[PDB]
Amino acid sequence: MKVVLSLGGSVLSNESEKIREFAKTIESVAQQNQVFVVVGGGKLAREYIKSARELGASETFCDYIGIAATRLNAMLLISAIPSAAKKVPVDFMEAEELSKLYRVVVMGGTFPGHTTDATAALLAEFIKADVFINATNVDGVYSADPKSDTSAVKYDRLSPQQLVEIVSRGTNVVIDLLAAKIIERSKIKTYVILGTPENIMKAVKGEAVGTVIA
Amino acid sequence: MKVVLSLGGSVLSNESEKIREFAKTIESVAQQNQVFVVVGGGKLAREYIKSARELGASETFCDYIGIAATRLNAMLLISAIPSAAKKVPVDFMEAEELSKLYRVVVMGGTFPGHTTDATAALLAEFIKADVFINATNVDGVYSADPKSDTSAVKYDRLSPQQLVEIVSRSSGTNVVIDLLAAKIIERSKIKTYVILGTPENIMKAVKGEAVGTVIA
Amino acid sequence: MKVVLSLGGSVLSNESEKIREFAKTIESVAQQNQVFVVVGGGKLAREYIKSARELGASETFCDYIGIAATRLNAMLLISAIPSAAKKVPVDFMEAEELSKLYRVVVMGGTFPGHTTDATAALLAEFIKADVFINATNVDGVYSADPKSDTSAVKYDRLSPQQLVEIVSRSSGTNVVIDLLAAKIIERSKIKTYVILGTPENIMKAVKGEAVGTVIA
Amino acid sequence: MKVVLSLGGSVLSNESEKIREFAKTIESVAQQNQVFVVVGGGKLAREYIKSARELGASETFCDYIGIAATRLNAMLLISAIPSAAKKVPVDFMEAEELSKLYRVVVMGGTFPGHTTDATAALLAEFIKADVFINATNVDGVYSADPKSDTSAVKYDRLSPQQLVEIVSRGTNVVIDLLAAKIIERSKIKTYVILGTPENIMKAVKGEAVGTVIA
Repeated sequence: MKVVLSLGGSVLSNESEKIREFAKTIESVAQQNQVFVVVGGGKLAREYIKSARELGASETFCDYIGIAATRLNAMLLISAIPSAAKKVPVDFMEAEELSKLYRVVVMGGTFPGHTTDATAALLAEFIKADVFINATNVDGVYSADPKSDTSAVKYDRLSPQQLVEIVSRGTNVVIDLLAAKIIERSKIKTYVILGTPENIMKAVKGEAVGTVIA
Repeated sequence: MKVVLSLGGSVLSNESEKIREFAKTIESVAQQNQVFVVVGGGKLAREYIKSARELGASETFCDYIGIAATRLNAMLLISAIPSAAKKVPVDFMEAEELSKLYRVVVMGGTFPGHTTDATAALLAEFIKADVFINATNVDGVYSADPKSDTSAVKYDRLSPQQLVEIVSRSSGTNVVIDLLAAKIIERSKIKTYVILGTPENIMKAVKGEAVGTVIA
Repeated sequence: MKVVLSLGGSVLSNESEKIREFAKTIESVAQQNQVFVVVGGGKLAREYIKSARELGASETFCDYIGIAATRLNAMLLISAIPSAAKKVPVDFMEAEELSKLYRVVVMGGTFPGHTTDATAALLAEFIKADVFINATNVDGVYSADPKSDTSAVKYDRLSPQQLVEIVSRSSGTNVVIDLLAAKIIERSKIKTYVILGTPENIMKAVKGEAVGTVIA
Repeated sequence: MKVVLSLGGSVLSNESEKIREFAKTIESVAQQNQVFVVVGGGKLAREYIKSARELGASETFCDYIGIAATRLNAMLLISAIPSAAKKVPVDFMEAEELSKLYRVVVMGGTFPGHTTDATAALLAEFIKADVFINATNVDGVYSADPKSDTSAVKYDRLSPQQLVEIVSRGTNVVIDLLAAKIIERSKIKTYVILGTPENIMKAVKGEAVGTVIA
């Protein structure tokens, strides 16, 4: 009922119809429940940090650029969902404050550090979330020897401790180590899924999608 | 084992890391098998045709610019995969010729007409492909109309004839696959996939699993 | 000596080297003088507003996204110039406050309304600027209508009142400078330039020379 | 009367109205005379080579990508000019062949090597051009201590030999050394100018713009 959804980089980079698709799902879940959405920087952030590093930015300043970019993507998503707070919170208190007036709150990053997965895990904990749904571009958590290679299946369920070990332990991560550690501390039922309207809906409805962690 | 992969527009528009991610998958599949890749115009083509129309191009000339663009994207992808033919074929005979010396061939468009899905369907048929993997930005083929709800969903498998019917009635999330592509798939009787184009799904589709919409 | 520079949309959309080229010029001007820079939304804003409108945003909310975008471009530019305030000011008081600690201040938009030219004209007036340099993608202010021939040309100098008249009649290559910008320039009586935004021209305009259209 | 025009990188990167502006001028010059146009890679080439290097391309392959990109920009320009050969020549013979049927020929690069200025200088020589107009983003050739800095004026005229010395001897070049050497050999009246419809027209009409070299 208290959902933290995490939309990573790649997972909806500025395509009008796909964004409409995601928002519609989020709106649906919001009719029944209380949704927090953390968007990531996507192409936008990657691009700009790249360019900003190229121009000789401090890592801290890069960090700011990144957050900015997340906030922008977040704005874009908010356009699409009418029940969302039109304000992009800049911290969790703000995010929770807004949760008292709105069924959907949508934020980018906060602290200039580790990102999105970790950020949303922190948020889930902070607000005592019912379910942390981490919508990524892969289907779940995958074996030692992961990736898009041949020696690979996902784990349909996992313990926190298992997940920690698995990421303790290119290209994209996914789930961050600190995110996992945070999930272990928080004892919050997590999903790691292929981020599509259907799967998100399924995860909300407490079913077998991707990798359940509890 | 003979794979035709289709990477459409949107599906990797010039992001260094994402391209590295796609190449690495294609290279993996190429270690075991024989891969053809057909890239589309993406932002680049859309952008350039848009501008070219704005300046008063003939549709035929827009067509050329489009192919141009596809070929450029294709070159970009080839940088990333070391086992690819450094030539971008300009026709299927070339594409097949190159397939005899390389495990990966990557091409843009050919005939100035219907595109990418159809082009790659044609290529599959031409070379008698084992599997046509159509990596799009949606998850599979979708239901009646369609529009976003729970009772609207993808079809986990389909017959060619079914798929034809599905994209024979519209004129609309089913903006992918093309009608002529589907017709071509029906004629060719080649096992097709319609999937969300990610390295994982592509790998899964190669390994003959449940992804998106399987068509056979 | 107090320079307001205006970099509009198009004028440096995220190309690493071109940005390095602009920064280096701004840093040069900053060695001797006091520089304010107002960047615009470019592709980024156009793109995002386009998408945001498509999704059914209020115009006010589009406005915010636009400002957002400008601010992001501005951040990008700041990476490039080491003598700039690492904060992007969100209003002119901030912008002037920061001008007391830094030789270069770089800002996006402020009020959700008319943009960049007007914004920078306002800023010039606010801080009593010595020179407002409006670096656009055209060469100066242009003649009757206008349309491309030899007898249609730029005006090498102008009075404020003249400029007002020139952009008081249209409703169209004179899509730059804004009407309110011109009105503001007239009120402020601040020496303005309207130029093709290149490092050379900017440097020339700073050094008080014949570039584009001088307005005084 | 036989004009080689050189449009570099930056000088018209895909803006519909500015491209219309350039084409209109080129069309005008073509009413009276015989125009060759060499376009460069601009953002497009820079971007793609960047990405292609990033992905581990050979320098030769980069070279091809670059030419491709030039050819594309060239296509775009041709749309805008009706009296142009709809074919983008891939070599000078082709380029001259087409000159026999068309008043405007527009090409990208040819040999995978030094570029645009040099390419167009070569072309001018090859076809015995009347005037090589090199439309750049700076106003002319500038002093020892050039660039957008304070110790700088342009040279309103120059000898070939002078120009060679000057570039013998960031950021953008401009005029290439080999281009200058080629201009010296060819003894072809050259212009180095700020690439705008007006200046191009002026240069064609044999007037004082930028840096004349003869």
